[PDB]
Amino acid sequence: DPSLVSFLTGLGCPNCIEYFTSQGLQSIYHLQNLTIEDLGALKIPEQYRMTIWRGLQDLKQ
Amino acid sequence: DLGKKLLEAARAGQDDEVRILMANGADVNALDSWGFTPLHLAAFFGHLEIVEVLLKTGADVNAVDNAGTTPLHLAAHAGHLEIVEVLLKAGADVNAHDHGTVTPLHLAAHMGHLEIVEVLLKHGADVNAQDKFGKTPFDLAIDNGNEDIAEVLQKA
Repeated sequence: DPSLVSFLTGLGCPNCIEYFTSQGLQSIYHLQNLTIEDLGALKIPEQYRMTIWRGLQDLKQ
Repeated sequence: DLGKKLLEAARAGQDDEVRILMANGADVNALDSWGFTPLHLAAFFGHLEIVEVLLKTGADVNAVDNAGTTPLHLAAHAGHLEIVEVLLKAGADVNAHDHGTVTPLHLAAHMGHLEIVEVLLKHGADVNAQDKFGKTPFDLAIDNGNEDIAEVLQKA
């Protein structure tokens, strides 16, 4: 889904997209409720992990 | 409403409905909840005839979504060479960058799109552009073992 491509582009880690799509997570909706623990389980390098997590929290209300 | 149905038609490749909905009063630059325009969606999903119809009808070639991504970003990522060429001819910003400071060339490099990498280079794409994590198009072509692109990116 372009929302996931665009999200990761906006954050600076387009190279992180395969960590999500390899688990069949295709859209920003599919990420919205992942935990810090979940992002580690996906084997996202710590370089990028918390940047992605904060980005997901910024989308919530 | 008209704008939502136009975004849906552009995504889905429904070229008649795209033409009809705009004539009926859909804004060519209607937004979805991510800030995508119909042009963003047509560019990502490879619908060249729809890209052309939207540009003719006044689509903003450099529209940014809520994360600062342009149609050229999406077409380059998705490997749609004919769309990338049509957007560049229509004045797409070759080095558009967002917070992440990621350019279309970064995405073409990462996804292994050789011909798009070359076309972007020919329109003055910045080989020196670093993302927020200091990675250049070159860095992402290496990290992904895209050898031909990494090569062409040194070549400039």
